[PDB]
Amino acid sequence: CNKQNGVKNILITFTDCDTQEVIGPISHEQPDDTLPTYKNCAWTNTALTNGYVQRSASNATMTLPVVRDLRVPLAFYQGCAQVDVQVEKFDGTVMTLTEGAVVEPEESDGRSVTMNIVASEIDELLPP
Amino acid sequence: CNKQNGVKNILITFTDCDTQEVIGPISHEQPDDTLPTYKNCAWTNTALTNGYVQRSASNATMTLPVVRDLRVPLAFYQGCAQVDVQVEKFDGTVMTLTEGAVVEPEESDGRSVTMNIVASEIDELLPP
Amino acid sequence: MRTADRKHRVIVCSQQSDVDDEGRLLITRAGVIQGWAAIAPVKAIRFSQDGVSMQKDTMQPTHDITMNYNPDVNVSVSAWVYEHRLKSPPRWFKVLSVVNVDECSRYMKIRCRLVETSDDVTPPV
Amino acid sequence: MRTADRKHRVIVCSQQSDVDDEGRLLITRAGVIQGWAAIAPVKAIRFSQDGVSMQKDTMQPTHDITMNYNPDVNVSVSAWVYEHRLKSPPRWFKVLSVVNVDECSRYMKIRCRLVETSDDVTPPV
Amino acid sequence: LTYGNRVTLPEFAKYIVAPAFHEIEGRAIPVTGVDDDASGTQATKLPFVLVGLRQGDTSGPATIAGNSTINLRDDFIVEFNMKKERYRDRKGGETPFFSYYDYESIRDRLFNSMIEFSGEHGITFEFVSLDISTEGDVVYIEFRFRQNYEWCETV
Amino acid sequence: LTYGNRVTLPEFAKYIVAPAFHEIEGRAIPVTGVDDDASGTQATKLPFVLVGLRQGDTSGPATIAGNSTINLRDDFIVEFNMKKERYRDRKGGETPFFSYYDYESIRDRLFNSMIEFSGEHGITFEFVSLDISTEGDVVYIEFRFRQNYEWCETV
Amino acid sequence: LTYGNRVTLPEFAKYIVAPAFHEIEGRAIPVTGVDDDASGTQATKLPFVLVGLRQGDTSGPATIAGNSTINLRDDFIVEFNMKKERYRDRKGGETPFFSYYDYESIRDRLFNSMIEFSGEHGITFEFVSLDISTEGDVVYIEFRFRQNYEWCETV
Amino acid sequence: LTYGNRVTLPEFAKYIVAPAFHEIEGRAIPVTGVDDDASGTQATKLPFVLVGLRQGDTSGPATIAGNSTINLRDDFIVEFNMKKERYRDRKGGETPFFSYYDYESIRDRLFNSMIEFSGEHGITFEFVSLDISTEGDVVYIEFRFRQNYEWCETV
Amino acid sequence: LTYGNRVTLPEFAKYIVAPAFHEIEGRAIPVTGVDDDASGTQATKLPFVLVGLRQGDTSGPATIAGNSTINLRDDFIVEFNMKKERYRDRKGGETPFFSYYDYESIRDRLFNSMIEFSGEHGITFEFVSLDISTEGDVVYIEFRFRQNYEWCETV
Amino acid sequence: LTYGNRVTLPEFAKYIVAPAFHEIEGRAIPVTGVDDDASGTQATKLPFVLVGLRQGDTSGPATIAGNSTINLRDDFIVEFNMKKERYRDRKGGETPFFSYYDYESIRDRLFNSMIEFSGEHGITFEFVSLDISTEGDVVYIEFRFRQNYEWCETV
Repeated sequence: CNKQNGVKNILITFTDCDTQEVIGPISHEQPDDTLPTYKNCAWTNTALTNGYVQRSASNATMTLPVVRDLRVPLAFYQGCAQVDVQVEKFDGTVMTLTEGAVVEPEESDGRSVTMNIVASEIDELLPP
Repeated sequence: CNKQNGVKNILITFTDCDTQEVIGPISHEQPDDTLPTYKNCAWTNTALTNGYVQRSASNATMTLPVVRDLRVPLAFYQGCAQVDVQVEKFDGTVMTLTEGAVVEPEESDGRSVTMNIVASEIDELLPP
Repeated sequence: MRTADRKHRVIVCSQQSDVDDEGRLLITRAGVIQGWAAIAPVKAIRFSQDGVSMQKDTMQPTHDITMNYNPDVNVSVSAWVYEHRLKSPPRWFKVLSVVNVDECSRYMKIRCRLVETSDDVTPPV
Repeated sequence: MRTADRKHRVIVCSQQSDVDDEGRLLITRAGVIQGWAAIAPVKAIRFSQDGVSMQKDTMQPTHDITMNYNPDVNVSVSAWVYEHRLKSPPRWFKVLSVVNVDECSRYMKIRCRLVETSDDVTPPV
Repeated sequence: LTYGNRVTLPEFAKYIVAPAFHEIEGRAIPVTGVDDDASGTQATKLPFVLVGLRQGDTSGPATIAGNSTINLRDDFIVEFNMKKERYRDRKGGETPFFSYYDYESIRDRLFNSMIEFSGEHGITFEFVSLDISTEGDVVYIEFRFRQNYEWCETV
Repeated sequence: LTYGNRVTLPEFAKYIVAPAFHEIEGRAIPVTGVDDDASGTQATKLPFVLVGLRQGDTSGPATIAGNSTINLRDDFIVEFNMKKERYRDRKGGETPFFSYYDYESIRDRLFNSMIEFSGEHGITFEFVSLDISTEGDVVYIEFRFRQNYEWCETV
Repeated sequence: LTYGNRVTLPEFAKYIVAPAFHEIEGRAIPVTGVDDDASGTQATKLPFVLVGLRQGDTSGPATIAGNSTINLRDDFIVEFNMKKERYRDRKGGETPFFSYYDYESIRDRLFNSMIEFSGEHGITFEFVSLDISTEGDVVYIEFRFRQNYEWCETV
Repeated sequence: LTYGNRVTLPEFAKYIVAPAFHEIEGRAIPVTGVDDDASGTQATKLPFVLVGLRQGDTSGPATIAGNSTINLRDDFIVEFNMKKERYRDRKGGETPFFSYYDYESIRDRLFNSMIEFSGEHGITFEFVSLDISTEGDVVYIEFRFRQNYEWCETV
Repeated sequence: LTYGNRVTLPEFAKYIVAPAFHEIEGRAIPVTGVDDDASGTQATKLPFVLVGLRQGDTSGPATIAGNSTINLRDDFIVEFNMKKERYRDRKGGETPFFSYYDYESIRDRLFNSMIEFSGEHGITFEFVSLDISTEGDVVYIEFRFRQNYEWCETV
Repeated sequence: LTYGNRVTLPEFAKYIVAPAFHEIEGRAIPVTGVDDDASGTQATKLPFVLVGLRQGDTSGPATIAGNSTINLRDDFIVEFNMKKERYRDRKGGETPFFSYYDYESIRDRLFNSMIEFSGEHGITFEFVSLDISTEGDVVYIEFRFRQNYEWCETV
């Protein structure tokens, strides 16, 4: 039936990498119409010659725009706190991520951040 | 005459290179008006001086945007299993690509992925 | 107007509406007044066999109804006029406005719009 | 009006339409009522050799046809009027509306439009 | 309900507006066009709501080729017909018919019902414009919603 | 059929609309314009689906030079005329003429017949807009389609 | 006050316009539309100010999905009704009714009241346009404001 | 012919339309404006084709400085005045005046003549729009062409 | 003068048009709208200038937040009403009322006065459009100026 | 000539239009507006060409600050009034008033005279559009030119 694309739920857990204090899981709100983007298994490829390929190791990546929660410090979004994120779309898919790390922080304004979380592996559910 | 350009059928076959399992998906659907793109000559050329050229070996590449089928995992689209794709235009042209490999996976949101496939050679059918 | 001009038998109706449980709505039209009236046309009519008048604006009156004034009745925005004849199918008029003729309170002039005229309309209860 | 003014012999026709098997459509006009009527012009006419009128709006009536009221007939959106003369080419009218004169149910006034008048029209069946 | 990734105007009226405001006695009327007939749609008892399709449209690609992700857009408007009720003091005063009318409570409870329905079935609408206008003693509040979906074909 | 990369309005009316609804008896009358006559195109049996060209235009390169891939675009519309039928209850109740009319069944199977035609010959059209409007006992369901092709000259 | 991140038309008229000019005796009348009635809204004593919503719209993302940061924009206008007073200069001299009227003092202190309110609660408005027009002995000073906010739903 | 990189409307009529359709007895009339006089241009017998300048315009740079590649663009429209001929089936039926009229054969033979003329002299036109409309028993088919050229000066 | 980074219409008139053309005897009138009353502003003697605010608007950011560099833009129009004077050349000849009128000298002197005022005070205006129109024997020359400034608040 | 970097209307009519067509006896009349009067500007015996300013506007930077390269753009149009002459061919034959009129000879030599003037003084104008229209026995040929320049102030 292909239910209309879009995000429904976003769960995020912060755990400080110094005191090991945990906050969450907290819900979160999309800031605009765009959606989170994904790349799942950790093996990128590169074009060799004559149809061949070199299969090397890489990372599961994730980019997510979100509105800052006014009770969590901004540093926990800028990459000073390990993050575990969970998203859920309308069509039933769920994407979970464990022991994420905000890499390449981008300059933000304090109410809408787009974080580039990197992890070892992302798991799916695939609408039954 | 030259019947109106456009794609008609897109068949994809996944085979996982770890468990050797095969998947014969029920053909995919174009997400927009942009068409799958092709390049058959497996030899690139380089401009020397005074009309000459260095003919070296290279690959056959193919760019294919498709809507993800909600039963096959998304990882299988991001360069994680060997793909066997077959396209059919409206004017009769059919191009097949066997045992290809997805190189340079780009971020996707979960409903429309753009595959950069590399293969040894693509065959064309040249409608009668 | 001479009282011999009133040569039509009409039933002034007020409509009530209630939602059908399956998902529709139903309009009940009950009579409140029945007497003699005189009608006059002020516009032609497009019939579209099966009777339903094909007027486009649905707000320009087509017939003017003259009847006896009555100070306690208040002809609403939701009043109908069911006029029945002898050897012609009945007609459903929907009121569009009223006129107190010369403010003498002797006759009401009801600007009405022919709804339809066929032998399979629902008479008022 | 004067019954000696009804000096036109017309045949009121209904339009039956169906598509030919080849892919096109075909319209037949069957005569239903035949009587005497009175016509008059209310607008000028553009002939256009081959006779067919050149009215642009195709919704402003050009002739009014008055004939005897008939309570059992319903002059629909799909009625025609075929008028035959002695030494003048026949005419085809398409009705646009009727109005019951003064609602006395004695005469129907046909607001109609002249379609064509040429010696090679298809008479009714 | 049919069209698992969509809703029809009757379902919208009986599932989002009827479980909404109760002073309407369930008078949620779907029509063809909200302004097709103003002489008939002004007869129902004072507190009634109208729901009608304004125009059917697309949302980008709409080519019908058996597989092109046929995207559609139905633009409809919901109009509230409410009675304005003047206030009277005890010293021979009154409020004029052109006084302000609290529409925000209407928009709030309407949007809350839409949020609850979306959370239940996963179907969302887009709000476009809000227009308010009075006439006599009746105030017209016209919401303009817009809904995107993909047209599923049947083999 | 002529124009192997196109379909004429007669071919559209008899191969896409005719194998559609059987309550129209193949009354897809091909007309020049949809509003060329409102007194003539209102006498046929109420269905009488109409098909007519609105305006022909280009889709980019349109120069006439013998070899420039002359692109053309024909914008036509299909107007459904459906007889509305009120629902009567045996208690003195009725449904007014401004009740909602279900156009969804119409668009669905019209698209389905169009899908089957595209599959059998490889010819696709573009959906643009859908408008509905009533008058008396008639409902006008107006689709606006747009078809792209290239004009192949003849030697 | 309700709607901690917004101000309703009654609050605007009584907290921003009322502590403004004392020549109106607090006659800041909130109306539905500024042109809903020209025969009723011209009876109040000459120095009176109207405030009414023109049209409500969005400011980008407006989907209703429970969590999408639903953004809204209400475009309201405030119309000053000031009595023009001619200057008499005894020699048989006078100033006509089309003489220039000093609207600057009006705009200045109205903006000042808006500034003080914004500093007190953190709520800011957008100025869009200012038009003036006279009629007989009355000058209409018309401001058009626009306010952005986010509609916070209630659990 | 004059203007080696261009054509004038008389040459267009007598070289592209006259060697074209022969049922017009060479009646290709150049006028000032196609709608300047409708009482005079409706007197010519059945098969008359009209050609007239709609508007003279530019196509980019048009400064007149002796050497600036002065570019020009003339918009003209060619209108076919053809008589519709109804079909009779001897059973007592007829085809209405609003039936479809095969214009595609006219466009085909018109464009083929244009291609042949371009291939002969190297002068090409641009197709813009196509409009068809009937009145009485005559159908009006209006092609809107557009021609680019550079204005040659004389010392 | 008030508003050190701005000018009001009375100051504009009495400092740029009165020190300008002397044949007007200082008849530069500030009006609410130049087209609000044509029966009253057509009574003053031959050589008179009117200056009136067309519309107040913004020039980018206009939010009222106490510190946002509130930008403003006033669109006003300055209209000369001058008498055309025909020329007589004794032979029994005359010049028609529709002959050309030298507006360039008026424009030059207005711009020179504006340049002088700018060089004196550090305030500049923007020229937008110029329109000329005659009626009877009076020629209307309407310059449309535009001025940008920043609105200073008062604590 | 005044305005060394410009050409006023009088100079345009007498130096560009006058050395043009000799069938005009120098009757190049400079008017304020081309439509200021249709009853007075149609009394001239013989063919006659009008020259009038349509509107003056800017071409980018237009602030008045003493040194900003104040750019100006004057849009004027030139209206040809040419008497049509029907061709008589004794057989009882004639050419109707809607026959094509050869404007090409007009535009060519007008552009030529403008070219020679540009070469003589270094002043260039822009061509915008050409429209033709007839009425009775007169054909109106309207060119619309546009001239850029910089307004040099005087010390």
